Amino acid sequence: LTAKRLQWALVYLPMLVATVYFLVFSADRYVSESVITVRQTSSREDTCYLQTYIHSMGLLQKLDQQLKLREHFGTPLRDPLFRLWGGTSQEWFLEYYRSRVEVLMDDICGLLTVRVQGFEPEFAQALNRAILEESERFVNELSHRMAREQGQLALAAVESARIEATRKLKSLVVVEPPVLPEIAEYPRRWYNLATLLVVCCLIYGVVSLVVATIRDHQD
Amino acid sequence: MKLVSRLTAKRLQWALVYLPMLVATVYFLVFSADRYVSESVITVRQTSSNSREDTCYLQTYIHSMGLLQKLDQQLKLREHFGTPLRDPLFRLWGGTSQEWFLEYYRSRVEVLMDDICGLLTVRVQGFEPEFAQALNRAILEESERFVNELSHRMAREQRKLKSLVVVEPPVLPEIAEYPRRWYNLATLLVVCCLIYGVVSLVVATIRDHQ
Amino acid sequence: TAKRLQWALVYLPMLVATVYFLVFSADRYVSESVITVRQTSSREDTCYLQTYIHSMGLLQKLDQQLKLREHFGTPLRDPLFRLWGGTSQEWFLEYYRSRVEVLMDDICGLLTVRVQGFEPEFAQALNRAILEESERFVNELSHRMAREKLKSLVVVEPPVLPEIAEYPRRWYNLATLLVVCCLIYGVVSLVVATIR
Amino acid sequence: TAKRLQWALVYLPMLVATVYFLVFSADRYVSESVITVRQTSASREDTCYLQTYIHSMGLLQKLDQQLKLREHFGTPLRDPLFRLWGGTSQEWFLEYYRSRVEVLMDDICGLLTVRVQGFEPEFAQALNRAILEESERFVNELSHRMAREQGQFAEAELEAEDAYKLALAAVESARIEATRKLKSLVVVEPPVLPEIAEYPRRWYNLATLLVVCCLIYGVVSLVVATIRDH
Repeated sequence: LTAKRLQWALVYLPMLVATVYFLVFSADRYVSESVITVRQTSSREDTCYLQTYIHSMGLLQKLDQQLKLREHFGTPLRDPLFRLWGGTSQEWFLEYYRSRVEVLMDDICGLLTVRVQGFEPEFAQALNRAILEESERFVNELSHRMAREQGQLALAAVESARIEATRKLKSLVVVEPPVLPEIAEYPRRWYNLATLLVVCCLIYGVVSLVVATIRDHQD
Repeated sequence: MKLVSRLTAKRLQWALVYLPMLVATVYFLVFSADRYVSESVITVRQTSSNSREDTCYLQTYIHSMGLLQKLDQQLKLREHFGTPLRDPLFRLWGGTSQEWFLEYYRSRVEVLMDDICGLLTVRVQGFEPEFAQALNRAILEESERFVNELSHRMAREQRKLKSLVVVEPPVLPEIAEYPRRWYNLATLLVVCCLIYGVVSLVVATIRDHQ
Repeated sequence: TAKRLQWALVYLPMLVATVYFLVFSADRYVSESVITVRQTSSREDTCYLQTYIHSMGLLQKLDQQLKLREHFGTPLRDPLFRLWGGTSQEWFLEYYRSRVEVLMDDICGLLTVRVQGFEPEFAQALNRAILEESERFVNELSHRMAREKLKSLVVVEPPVLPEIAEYPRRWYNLATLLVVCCLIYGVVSLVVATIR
Repeated sequence: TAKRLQWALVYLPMLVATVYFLVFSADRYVSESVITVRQTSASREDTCYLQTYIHSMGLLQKLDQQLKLREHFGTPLRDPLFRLWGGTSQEWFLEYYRSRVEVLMDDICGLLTVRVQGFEPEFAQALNRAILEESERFVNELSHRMAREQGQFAEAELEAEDAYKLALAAVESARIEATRKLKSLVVVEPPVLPEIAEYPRRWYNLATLLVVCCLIYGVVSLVVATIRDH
C-alpha cells in the first residue's frame, strides 16, 4: 500500500476517466428557458395545477405523439449516460423527461420558470412552445368543462351556460417567451473537472493521513 | 450465562448476518409478486357556491368501508387479490375477516395530500396494470358521485353542484414499481451489518465482564 | 433476598393476565362512523355534538330505547369489563363514556364515533341510534331557538357491522405488560443493589 | 520552498492588480432612475413582472436592434476582462447585460431602482430611457393581450334583439378596453446624465484580494508544513 498505488487509484484514474468522458464522449445539451403566469381575464391554485400538469403523464403522451421525443433523445450515441436507451420502460421515460424539463416556482410573484433541455436548440424551443400551448389549452379546457357541466328562466340559464362554455375565461401570459439558445450550457465540463480534482485531492490526503496514523503503531 | 461463550464470531454471523440475505434472496427473486401502480391526481372545486375541507372529506371517504363494499361488489377485489399464490406476504388469503380486508385495501390504496395548495394524489396497486387502472377509475367515479350526493342530499332536503377536477387521469402502467428488489436487498445488508456490529460489541463486553 | 422481587414482582402479574385474557376475557366488537354537521342553507354545532354525545340526557333516552343496562350485563365470565348489576348512575355514565369513544379531527372538522358492544348488530344499532338522536338534537336546538330542517348531518361513513372482535388485543396487552414489568424489575433491582 | 513561497501567493497577485486597475482599467459611467408602475384611475406584482422583464432576453434583443450595444461594449480595448469580446456566445452576452444593468426593489414602498452601466454618459442615459420606454410599452401590451382575445370572442359572438344588444355592448366594451392605456408607468426619478465614473472602485477590490491572498498563503503554508513533516 505505497503512496504510488494510492495516487494512481484515487487521483489519476478517476480524473482520467472524467477527462476522457467530459471531453470526447459527453453530448452537449441546450436549455431554452421561459417565464409564464396564468391570470383571470376581466392565482396560486392555477399555478399549482400548471406545475403538476407539466410533469404529468398525459402531457408526455401528447408531446411524444406530437414532437417525437423518444427518437430525438436517442440520437446521441457517443454519450451513454444522458442518452435515452431504446426499448426502455415507460416509467424510465417519464423520469427522464422529468429530469430534462426543470420547473421552478417564484412564490413571491407566483411565476413559473420552465427550462427545457434538448440536443438541438430548435428542438428545445419547439418543445417549450408546445409545452406552453398545451398548458394554455389544458387550463382553458378545465374551466370550459367545469362551466359546461355546471350550467347543464331556463332560456337565460342555457344562454349563460353556452356563453360561459365558449368564453376564454382563463389565459396564460408569457412574461419571457421561449428563447432559442446559441451554445449549450450543459454539462459544465471545466467546473465539474475542478470540483472533482479538489474532491479526490482531499480524499487522497485524508486516506494518506489515516494510513500514516495506523502505520504509526510499530510494536 | 453458559450459552454466552457458545456465540462465537462465526456463529452470530450465520445467525443474523448471512441467513437474512439467504431468505431475502429466495423470497424477493423467486417468490415475490410484481405490483403495478396506477397514479392519479385530483382536486374538488367550489362550484357548489351558487375548499381544502372537501378534499379532506374525500381523503376520509376513500379509506372508508362503504366505498370498499361498493368496489368489492363492482370489480370483485377479494377474488383478484388472492391471485398470486407464489407470494403469501403480498396476497389476500381466502376466508379472512372483513376488518383484515379493510386493512389490506387501506394498505394497497395510498392517498396523499399536497398541503401547500391541496392536491389529492392517489396511487393504486394491483397485480395487473389494467386492473389497477380500472380500480383507480372506479375510485374516481365513486368519488365524483359521493361529492355530488354530498350536496344533492341537502338540496333535496331543503343539478351537479360540486365537480371533480382531474389534473392527472389514471394512467396505465407498463412495468411494476413494487417491490424494489435490489434496493431492499441493499438496505437489508446495511441494517443486518449494523446490528451485527452492535451485538458483537455487546457480546464482547458481556463476555469480558463475566 | 432478591428472589422475592424476582418472582413475586413480575411473574404473578403475568399469570394473572394470562388467566384473564386467554379464558376469562370477553370479546368486544366495535362499530365505527364518521360524520359532520353542516347547515343546509359550523364548528359550534360540532362542539355541541361532542358535548352532547357523552352527556346524561342522551344516556337516558338510549337506555329507554335499547336498554343498554341489560345488554352490558350479559357476560358473567368477564368480571372487570362487564357492567355490575345495581351500580350507581355515575358509574353507569363513566361506563357509557368508556364504551363510546368520540374523536375530533379539527384540521377539517370531522367527528368519528367508535361504539363497543358484545354483539355486532347491537353495536350497529347503538351507533345508528346515536346518529339519529344527535341529528334530532341538532335541529331541535334551532327549533327551540326560533320557536319563540334548519340543519343536517353529513354522513361520510355510516355505521358498519363488525365481523370479528377488534377488542381486546390480548397478545399486544400481554407484550406491553411484560415490557413494563421487566423495566420495573430492572429499576427496582438496580436501586436495591446500589443501595447496598 | 521556504522564503520564495510567499513571493507568489501574495505580493505578485497584489501587483498584477494595481497595474491593471490604475493603468489598464477604463471608466464605467452609471445612469440611475427610479420607477414604479401604477393602475390608472396591490401593484407590487406588476413591479416584479417588470423586474423579471428587465433582465429578460427579449428586451435585450429589442435593445440590441435599437441601440446596438454589441459594438459599444467592445469599444475600450484597454480592458481585456471588462470589455465585451467579439464573437462571444449569445448566453455570455445575456450574462454581460445582466451584470451591467442593476435592478433593485425597495419593498416597503415598492420602488424600482435601475442603475445601468456604460462607457459614455449619453449612451448610459439613452439606454436607461430605452428600458423605460420599452417597459412602459410592454406593460400595456401585456394588458392588451388579455383584451384582444375578448375582442375576438365578441366578434365571434356577433356573427331576439336583446342578443344583438348584448353582442354590441360586449364588443364595444372590448374595443374600448383594447385601445385604452390600462397600465401606466410613473417615473419618480428620471434617468440622469452622469459626469464621472463610480463603479470602477479601485481601492475596494484590492482589500478583498489582500484578504483572500493572505488566506491562501496561510492554508498553503500549513499544508506545506504538513507535507514537510511527512
